[PDB]
Amino acid sequence: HGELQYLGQIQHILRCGVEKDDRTGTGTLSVFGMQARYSLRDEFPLLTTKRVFWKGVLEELLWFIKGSTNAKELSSKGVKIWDANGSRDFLDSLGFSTREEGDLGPVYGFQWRHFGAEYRDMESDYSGQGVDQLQRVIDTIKTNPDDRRIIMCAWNPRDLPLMALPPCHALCQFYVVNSELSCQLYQRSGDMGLGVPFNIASYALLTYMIAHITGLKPGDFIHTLGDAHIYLNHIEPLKIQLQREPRPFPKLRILRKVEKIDDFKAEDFQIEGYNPHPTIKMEMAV
Amino acid sequence: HGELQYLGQIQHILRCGVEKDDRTGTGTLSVFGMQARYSLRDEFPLLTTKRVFWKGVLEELLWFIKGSTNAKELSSKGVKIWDANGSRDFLDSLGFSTREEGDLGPVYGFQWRHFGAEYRDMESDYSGQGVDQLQRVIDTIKTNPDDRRIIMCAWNPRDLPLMALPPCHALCQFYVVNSELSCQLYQRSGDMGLGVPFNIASYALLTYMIAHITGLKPGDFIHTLGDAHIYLNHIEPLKIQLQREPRPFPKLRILRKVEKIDDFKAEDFQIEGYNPHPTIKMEMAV
Ligand SMILES: Nc1nc(=O)c2c(CCc3ccc(C(=O)N[C@@H](CCC(=O)O)C(=O)O)cc3)c[nH]c2[nH]1
Ligand SMILES: Nc1nc(=O)c2c(CCc3ccc(C(=O)N[C@@H](CCC(=O)O)C(=O)O)cc3)c[nH]c2[nH]1
Ligand SMILES: *c1cc(=O)[nH]c(=O)n1[C@H]1C[C@H](O)[C@@H](COP(=O)(O)O)O1
Ligand SMILES: *c1cc(=O)[nH]c(=O)n1[C@H]1C[C@H](O)[C@@H](COP(=O)(O)O)O1
Repeated sequence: HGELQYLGQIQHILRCGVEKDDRTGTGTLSVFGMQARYSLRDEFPLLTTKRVFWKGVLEELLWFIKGSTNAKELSSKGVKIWDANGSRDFLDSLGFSTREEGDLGPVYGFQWRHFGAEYRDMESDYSGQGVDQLQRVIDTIKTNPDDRRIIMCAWNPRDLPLMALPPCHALCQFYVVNSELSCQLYQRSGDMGLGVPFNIASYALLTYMIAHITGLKPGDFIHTLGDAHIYLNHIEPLKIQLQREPRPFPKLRILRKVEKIDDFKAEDFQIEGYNPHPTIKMEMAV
Repeated sequence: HGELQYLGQIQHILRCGVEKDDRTGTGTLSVFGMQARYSLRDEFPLLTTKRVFWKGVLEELLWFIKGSTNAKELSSKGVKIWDANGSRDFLDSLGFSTREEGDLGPVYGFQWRHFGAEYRDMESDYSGQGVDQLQRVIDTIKTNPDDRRIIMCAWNPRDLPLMALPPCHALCQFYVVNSELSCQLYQRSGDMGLGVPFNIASYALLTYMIAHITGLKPGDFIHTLGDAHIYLNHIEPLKIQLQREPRPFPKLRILRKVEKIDDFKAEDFQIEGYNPHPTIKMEMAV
């Protein structure tokens, strides 16, 4: 199976990791530099030893492509995952006391589509200005597949101080060989219990979406970690999930041919064959 | 030994890589996503199955920290490695026909120290403007070691079109645990025969330098590849080097305590125990 790599990384961070501190004040066992490789050929990496909130996964990605930064917008669809770092309290603690709730700042979406752009408020019109990496990437795959510079980068030094919470997935690169499209991710920081599972699915999905518009077959999703940690209050839970048998990865279908990455709607995607083991609750470290 | 990982990656790219094309028009066998880990504790990763131009290695890094972009300056010291992509011909072929030879453009050095900065000519004064990642990184290690955002990024989307040759080593991150400092590198593109060997040494050196000024012990250098290729005209050569026995990695010493990363001079470093196998000539793909 493929879900064994993930389990194993967890198995390792537990028997060889080291105690560390972090901004949350919570605990953490960590390890530096790790690499796993999931196959995207006729299967989707949606963990099974636990139930993943696929709804939030899909909504968030749609939310990113949009270029939005209002943690409220995603909340409107019923995905709370980002309301925490957009809250009034969390925002005031960083000296952003003059911002309106939900303004995450120049993060993900804004970087992907308007890199150059000069940020200022979560509801300004940034169309036409900035540099669109997401699109630049697509056109290259189409015209020049062999290029070794198909990179999309979220880490923008100039803007770091305005971000309510820096890009954990900081940079990804695509590579195409013999009709199939692959993608590698560099995740400087990984919450092995909450975000990672969500992250693996988000990039596998993005790959599928790209492959479809360019007419290629998805290949491999390579996941490279930096500080792969496990918050201390996650040890008991993960320890259970580690004793669960993995069932076959599901299959994801796109029921309607789309030719613009912006035409995608939540109804265009459907999953088949998801028989996950019951959910496992884990608290988020703020 | 540690040099076996490198050899092996070469061994792999040769019996499972795939034929590919590239801008140089030369050939290439490639593989996507690879990861090696070299230990920096009481040893320096200066390859032995071949003789590495340690002089150029050291000069180039000193050249980067400086923030220089004149391929001439480094040439003045006797390190030609960058005169090729700064040449009059190479520069005119990219439409930079109004630049003076040796102006690589907003590359490495300029990004490391003056990220924000608006480039314009290789001899303008960029002091005070831009954002200094190199220094930002150092102060963090000193004040807040647990930070999971100690990143230095060279990939700057806005400037790509001005660069005569984009950052192959695009991003690196530092992590500190129990008195030792480690560093991971993401190299989107790797010329397994020429640049990589040079690159592994350049980052191990930078780590040593940082560790010294912050008073820590060097730990691990993690090398993550993207398109790890082998130009076709390198196959015969590498095939020889692969049949050579590796001798112990040398040891590097800093003979004089320095407290500013800019105070470093070439005379502050000395290597001990380097018994490499004779040189191996390989032509550069322009
Ligand atoms: N410290 C920290 N870690 C992170 O991972 C993170 C993130 C990533 C987004 C995120 C947050 C919470 C859950 C989440 O809680 N997922 C639950 C399901 C919740 C539900 O049912 O709505 C899970 O167990 O997967 C899933 C994803 C933003 N800020 C963060 N800060
Ligand atoms: N295509 C391509 N590949 C690269 O690696 C590269 C670089 C990296 C710099 C570089 C170039 C050549 C040699 C080099 O020739 N090294 C020799 C020794 C040369 C000497 O003795 O002066 C070696 O065999 O190591 C060593 C390092 C810039 N532009 C490039 N373009
Ligand atoms: C950040 C966002 C994401 O998409 N995925 C993640 O796993 N995370 C995690 C990483 C880390 O646990 C925390 C951010 O902390 P820090 O800024 O790295 O200190 O969220
Ligand atoms: C680039 C610079 C460096 O320090 N190290 C490297 O190995 N290289 C190599 C990568 C690639 O072989 C070539 C650049 O080609 P491209 O821009 O990726 O097409 O130089």
